[PDB]
Amino acid sequence: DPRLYFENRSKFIQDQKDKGINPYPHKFERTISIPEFIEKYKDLGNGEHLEDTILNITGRIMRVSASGQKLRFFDLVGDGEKIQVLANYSFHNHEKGNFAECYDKIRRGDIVGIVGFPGKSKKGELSIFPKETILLSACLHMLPMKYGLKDTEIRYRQRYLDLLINESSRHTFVTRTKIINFLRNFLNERGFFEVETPMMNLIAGGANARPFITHHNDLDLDLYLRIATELPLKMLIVGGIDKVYEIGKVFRNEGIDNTHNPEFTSCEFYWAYADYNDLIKWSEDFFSQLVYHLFGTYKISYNKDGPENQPIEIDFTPPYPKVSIVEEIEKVTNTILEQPFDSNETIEKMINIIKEHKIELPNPPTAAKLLDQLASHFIENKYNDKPFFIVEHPQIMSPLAKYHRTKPGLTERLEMFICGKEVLNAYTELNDPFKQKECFKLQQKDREKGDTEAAQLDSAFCTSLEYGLPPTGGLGLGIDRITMFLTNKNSIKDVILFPTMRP
Amino acid sequence: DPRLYFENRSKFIQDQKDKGINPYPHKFERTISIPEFIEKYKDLGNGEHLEDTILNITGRIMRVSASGQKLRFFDLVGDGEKIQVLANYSFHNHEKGNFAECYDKIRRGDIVGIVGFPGKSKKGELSIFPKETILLSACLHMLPMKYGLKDTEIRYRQRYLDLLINESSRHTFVTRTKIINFLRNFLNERGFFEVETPMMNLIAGGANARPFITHHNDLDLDLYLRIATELPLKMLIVGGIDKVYEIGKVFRNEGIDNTHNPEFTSCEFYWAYADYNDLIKWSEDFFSQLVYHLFGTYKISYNKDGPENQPIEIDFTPPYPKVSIVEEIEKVTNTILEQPFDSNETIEKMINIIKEHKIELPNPPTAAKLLDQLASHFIENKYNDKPFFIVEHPQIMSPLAKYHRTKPGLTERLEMFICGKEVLNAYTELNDPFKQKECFKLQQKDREKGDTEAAQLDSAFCTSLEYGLPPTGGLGLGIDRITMFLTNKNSIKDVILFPTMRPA
Ligand SMILES: C[C@H]1CCC[C@H](C[C@H]2Cc3cc(O)cc(O)c3C(=O)N2)C1
Ligand SMILES: C[C@H]1CCC[C@H](C[C@H]2Cc3cc(O)cc(O)c3C(=O)N2)C1
Ligand SMILES: N[C@@H](CCCC[NH3+])C(=O)O
Ligand SMILES: N[C@@H](CCCC[NH3+])C(=O)O
Repeated sequence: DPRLYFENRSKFIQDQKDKGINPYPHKFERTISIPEFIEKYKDLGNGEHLEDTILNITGRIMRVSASGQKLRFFDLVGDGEKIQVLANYSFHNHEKGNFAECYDKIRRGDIVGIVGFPGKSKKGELSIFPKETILLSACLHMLPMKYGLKDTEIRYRQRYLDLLINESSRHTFVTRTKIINFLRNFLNERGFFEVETPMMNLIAGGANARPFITHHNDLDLDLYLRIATELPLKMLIVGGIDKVYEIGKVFRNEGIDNTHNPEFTSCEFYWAYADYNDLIKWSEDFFSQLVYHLFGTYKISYNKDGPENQPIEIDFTPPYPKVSIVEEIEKVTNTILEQPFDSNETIEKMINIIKEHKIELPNPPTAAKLLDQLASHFIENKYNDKPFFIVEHPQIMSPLAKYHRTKPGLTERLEMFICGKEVLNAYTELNDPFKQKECFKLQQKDREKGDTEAAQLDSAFCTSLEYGLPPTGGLGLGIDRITMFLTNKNSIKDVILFPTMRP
Repeated sequence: DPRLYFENRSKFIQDQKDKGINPYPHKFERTISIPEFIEKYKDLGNGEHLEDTILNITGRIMRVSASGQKLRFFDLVGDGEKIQVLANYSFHNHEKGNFAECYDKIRRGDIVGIVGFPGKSKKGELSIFPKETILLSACLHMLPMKYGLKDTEIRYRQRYLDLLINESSRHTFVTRTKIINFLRNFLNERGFFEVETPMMNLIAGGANARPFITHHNDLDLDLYLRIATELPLKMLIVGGIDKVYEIGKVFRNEGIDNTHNPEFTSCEFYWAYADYNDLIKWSEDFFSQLVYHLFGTYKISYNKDGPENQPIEIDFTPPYPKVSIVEEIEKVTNTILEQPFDSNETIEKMINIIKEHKIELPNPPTAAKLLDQLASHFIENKYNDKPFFIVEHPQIMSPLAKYHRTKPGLTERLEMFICGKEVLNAYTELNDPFKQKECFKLQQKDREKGDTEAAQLDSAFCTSLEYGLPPTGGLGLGIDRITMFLTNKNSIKDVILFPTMRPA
């Protein structure tokens, strides 16, 4: 039946091309948008017409009805708002064609342009009253009904239908753009300078992830898509751009789930002469101010367990708690971790902690992977009422963070979590090139046991460190996850217009 | 020689560490920046000292001098600006360390923190007068001097050295960011909605270009890096986002030269219910307003032939000329190119023009590539002292542009050129799904002849069109080339922080 609908509508298009018409007119010159029309004529009175004011209006037909052969009613939508179309034979311009013939061909989904006047129906419904209605672009398929899209992957593979049908989706993506705008303005007002660094590099560094690989033909050179922006931005700090940032895509070649899309939008900034404490305060200020900006309050509700389940309240009122990674793992496990974290005493203790709690064993069982799994199991859901920081990660987990000024073995690192999900990662930057090559060599040793996601050594980066990187504080944001929490979405797929799908 | 210097300075660091001193302190709390200092104390009287005003300041030493063991002079730079440092034994805090011991070890390039007071030399030079100076981060290599970067690829391979040494580089990249901010605001003020579409797609469409390809391991799926943002943005128009745009990188897998970098920054916008004419007016409004915003005038100077030759003036006063591509090619070659343009007779005629003029023959010699080569050799430099549009391209060159409402075989398309280089490409959008499929079919015939840049059919896109794409006008800008002209650069490498280079 939809197949036959499509065939009949395609036949209509070809028949028009025969009869003479161009069924897709080039240009219709609109005088007012639908939101503007609503704003302007909202206050008309019941049944009042302004028959002398002729307006040119466009939009998409989303409902079709009739009352006899001389009254046609439509819903017309544009820019997320809707007016009524009231087509009365009494106002029809018969010089442009037979009334019935004009309106009988209009179908739900059709894009039209209307020459008419504003008014209210006898029931007070604000309407455009056409004197002529022109098909501008036909909808050749039947659109799904308001609720006939609910569980479908169609929302993600045919996002335009979702945007037409599900009123909330447009609101979600508006909020996403507002969040990004707020962030860009927040940084620009603080003296920060926005740049673009390469998406493709000889080495994909600045995080611990498996990269995408591609090939430039003319240079005959394999290139890696970036997993982070950290290394070139620090190079720009050496260059004297003392407050610098970048908002754009990065790429990680791993699994897809509700909180992972293979390309995702990050913001990283580098702030010369800042440190860990400045970054804690920046995070608290930014998040409290963003939430207040959007919602006029610091507390929001979030359906963590889905729309059909009870929601929780997340309080963004600062300050947020800070939990030190090592000693919280020590309390939770009831164990005490070792002096050198790589010690086979420590490694065995961590493996046996994972086994004593039936936690999945990482492979290879590197000290860093073990600490990470322990953290995700014993800490990352310590709070759901409030965001919170996991801090003071060991140097073993943090090859680019500066060593802690008073806690040997640890670094001045912070990660903010919302509802168990990481949205922020930041630290006092490691800037002694002699310790940095050290960390890179330890990472190469980890790669010598099967650690694929361990970052490769970047020689250009190390040379730049040798020219003097001032003490600096750097921070990264996960934009998509932030948007998920601020739009009440459970899946990253609901905040990305075209998420990566199984084909 | 540079190896010996780096050797000695690495040893200096190690020795500092042995002796307990940490040469990379964790945190120095600064009171004021160098530009803020310069603004704040600019009206200080010559010779005046504010000993009552202790400030913490940071920067990079860029010049070392002395008058001997009791006066040390330095240049200190930050955020592209510079002050003098006048370290006087008389003002040294001796309880924190020995004066000569502290200042003897400072080297050009070192990042320092200074506790001291502001003042002016008797000759009027704004200076910080240290009571204490702390090394924060040493420079272990000799920095090149003021004119040391002239013609090397050091500027492109170590951009940070370029940004430190050549003041003009920072100006260029500041202007780049200003141009993009201006564009974003220009569009947002007009109701436009910024979005992000995927960098990786099952089919790379939206332009005629060779793509990069990569693989997603977990899904075991080959993907193409996007060559344009056009197709998903039009899908968003179908979805009802009637003014939509994207600024970001796209990727093309072809040769590198002065106007081609394998990744470059484009802006594409889609404007429901607009057409070719609105897009011409938009282009004239945007370029004239951008230039006036940056320069306070509509006329700029551009060294088309490099710094050693006279520049030309480019006048961005609108309106700009419009040159119909087929008509201009016919006038220049004194030919008639009868339709259909991809007929065997017209292809042979075009090939014969190309051979008669010793122009290089496109491979394969499709009708569209022959048209493009004729235009490249014959008409794209018709104007140099002003931008201009080449308009009304044939359908066979323009598979996504709407058939021209009064000139059969052509489309409602415009490209803007500056000094022979394309910076803008726009048209009334093709919104008939049946015609769209026909166009993809033709492009595929060319693909089968060997055109690795012809567009491949995207059925998902054609399906979106079957739900009704309103009449729409779309436009793309090449941000990097625009920035080249507005910063007086001859190479795209001068407006990209880290341009793609052949490995060393
Ligand atoms: C810049 C950085 C700072 C805060 C933590 C984020 C992790 C990042 C991890 C990740 C992996 C992946 O394969 C796909 C994804 O979408 C994400 C994601 O959203 N966040 C981002
Ligand atoms: C969006 C579009 C609109 C106007 C024409 C520009 C062409 C585009 C062509 C190109 C190819 C390449 O492989 C490397 C490059 O840098 C460029 C470039 O800079 N501009 C961009
Ligand atoms: N590169 C980090 C974000 C910034 C960390 C601080 N320099 C990440 O991918 O998690
Ligand atoms: N996608 C085009 C720019 C937009 C043309 C108008 N839809 C290009 O890459 O040149």
